[PDB]
Amino acid sequence: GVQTVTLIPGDGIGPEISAAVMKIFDAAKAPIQWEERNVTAIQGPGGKWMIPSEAKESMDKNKMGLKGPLKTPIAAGHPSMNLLLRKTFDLYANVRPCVSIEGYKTPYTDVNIVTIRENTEGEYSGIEHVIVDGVVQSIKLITEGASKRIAEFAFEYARNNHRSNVTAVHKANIMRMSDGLFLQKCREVAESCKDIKFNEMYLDTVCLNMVQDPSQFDVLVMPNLYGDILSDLCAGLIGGLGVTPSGNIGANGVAIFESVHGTAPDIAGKDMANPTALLLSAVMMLRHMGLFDHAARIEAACFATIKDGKSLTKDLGGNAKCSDFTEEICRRVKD
Amino acid sequence: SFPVTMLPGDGVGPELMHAVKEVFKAAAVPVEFQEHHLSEVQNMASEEKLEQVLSSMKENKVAIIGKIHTPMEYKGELASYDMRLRRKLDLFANVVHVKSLPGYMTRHNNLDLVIIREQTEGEYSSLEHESARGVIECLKIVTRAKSQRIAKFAFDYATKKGRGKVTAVHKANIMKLGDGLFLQCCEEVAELYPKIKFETMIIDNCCMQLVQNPYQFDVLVMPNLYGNIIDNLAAGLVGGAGVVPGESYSAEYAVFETGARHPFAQAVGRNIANPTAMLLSASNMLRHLNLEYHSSMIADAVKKVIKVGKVRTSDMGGYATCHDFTEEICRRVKDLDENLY
Ligand SMILES: NC(=O)c1ccc[n+]([C@@H]2O[C@H](COP(=O)([O-])OP(=O)(O)OC[C@H]3O[C@@H](n4cnc5c(N)ncnc54)[C@H](O)[C@@H]3O)[C@@H](O)[C@H]2O)c1
Repeated sequence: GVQTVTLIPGDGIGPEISAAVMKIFDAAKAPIQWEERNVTAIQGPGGKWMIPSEAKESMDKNKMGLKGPLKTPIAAGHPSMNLLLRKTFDLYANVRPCVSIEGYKTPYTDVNIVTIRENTEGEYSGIEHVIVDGVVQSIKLITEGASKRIAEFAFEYARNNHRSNVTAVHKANIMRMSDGLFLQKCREVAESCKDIKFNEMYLDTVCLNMVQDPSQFDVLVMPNLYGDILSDLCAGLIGGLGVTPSGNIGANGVAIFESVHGTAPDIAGKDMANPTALLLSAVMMLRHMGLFDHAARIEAACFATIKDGKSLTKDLGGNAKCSDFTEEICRRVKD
Repeated sequence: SFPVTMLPGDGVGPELMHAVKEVFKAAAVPVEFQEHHLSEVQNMASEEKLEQVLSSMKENKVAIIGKIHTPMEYKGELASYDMRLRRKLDLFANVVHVKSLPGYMTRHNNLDLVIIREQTEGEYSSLEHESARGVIECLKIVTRAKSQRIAKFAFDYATKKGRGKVTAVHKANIMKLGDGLFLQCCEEVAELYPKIKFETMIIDNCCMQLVQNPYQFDVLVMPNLYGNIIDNLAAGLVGGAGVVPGESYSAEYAVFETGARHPFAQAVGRNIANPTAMLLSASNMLRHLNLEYHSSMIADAVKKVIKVGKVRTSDMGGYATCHDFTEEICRRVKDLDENLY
């Protein structure tokens, strides 16, 4: 049949690249009905920020999601709608794969890396308050049960996708109790899976080793104590924010696929944004849904365009409009 | 004529310090080192030995140090003697020099970068406690008093060293009250420095930018959001932990160290370490002591020995030994004395 999926066009360069991936999916006869829904910060009755009700009933019905980036005030205002979205649907695994693009040459060759980050605790414990004048205190909490659920996710991912190694990336030398628990739970799941090789590294070691040689790494698992800056380091390895895709995975096959990048305000509206990121997340969603043939087709179209280099885009090689780039992929998918 | 506190630390620290002084000996450097052997791993640690070090600093006001190792069984790093030192010395600004070495080829050549981060709060303020059967809570603090001090230090450093622009790296999009306070404290002290450019950037973007196109930045000031992670990322751009030098400052004290200090920084055996980071910081130290001739001489001797490519250690892709490499820098540093013009 024809399955539907909730689309959130988002803010900034969101609506452009959303339109860009819808066209490539239209051009591919992809059996997918978009349900365009808007998510802005509506403030609930008790002051607690809530999603738009139209958006939540949409996600509950479809349990699949492709969203663009959302603006979050870079000073004060509403809390990030992405943290809110991830927690209200309990998408506890954030999966970010960095693989090099064969057509696009970069100082780093043949990187293949999956960053599995826990997606609901840590700095997503939104409690942060003022103690006295000019003194701010933040309270983050990690639970045992979440540490175990992400380590199990990580090891299952390593098995479902035929990855040989898993590395727990921790700061247990400095955050004894928190990361000591995460390592404690990572180690238990590792004993039940001798087929996957396990090791632990300190995050500061990993960052240094990564920019020197990513070929040492396979899947990396992390608590949400240090943000998503390891996969931002990884994003630069393969070509920046225009190409790195994302997935927020939950249980019972619920997921919201987005990209690592943000609203891109400096380029917003100028029809110069790169839609490879959101496109590659949408082929993540496709392979999640089992539409494997539409996936390989759309993905081959995208890479073969990047490889031709004729109609690239400003974040990559040369100047061509997002519209121009989306069209040369549409031309590729149909043939 | 010039006393300096030396703290060899654990690991290869004693080898690096032996490199600094056999070079300093070969260059007739007028510096007398006061060594304190403070090692918790070897059972030479106590708070009386900590105090003997502050006494040495109260007189010398300048120290070159290794890494005091901490035993991960029964101690996290916050209670390590390496933290008690920085608190007793009130070191608050960490300064890392990410500068390419001509002849040590990496993927980011011709790079000239400095990272300033705050060293007394954020992560190093962490208080952890257990709220439930299996729930851990970490408490962190940010303050205006300590953000103003580090942003002022950054612009002072920027003018004093002729640097052009200062980027403030923050995560005030999700840590609104905490890091917006630091961001504000930065924009306030930027108005007092009109000859210095100033911009901000969300921390997610900066890491991507450091590995994609690091040449944009010049001076990075940031809070202790995530510890030494960025210093270690950036130090990978330019050769890694055996080359990147670092200094930590107080209101009165200057402590010169290495810049990349992950727990396995040069976890090598008895003659395999690279003295470049330590030797460069020693020369940076001499500059601070206003011995600008000796400071410049050492630094040129080391920069030139690795441009020729003859003697190279393992990390630099070579089979030479730490003694081989220092004996070559002493060979070149004594030539540079006898033929100075
Ligand atoms: N929805 C999300 O997942 C998400 C993630 C990060 C940031 N944001 C939000 O957006 C803002 C972040 O903006 P920022 O400037 O710090 O980072 P950004 O990711 O929006 O962009 C930073 C840099 O990369 C460029 N860039 C980003 N995406 C690009 C693309 N698809 N194609 C070509 N160039 C691209 C931008 O032009 C800019 O130079 C904040 O409000 C923040 O809360 C949202």
